[PDB]
Amino acid sequence: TRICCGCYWNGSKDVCSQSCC
Repeated sequence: TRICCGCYWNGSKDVCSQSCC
């Protein structure tokens, strides 16, 4: 869901964001 910063594959698509920043 919130896998750190960068881009991760959350289920349906690559979700890039700033989780751990």
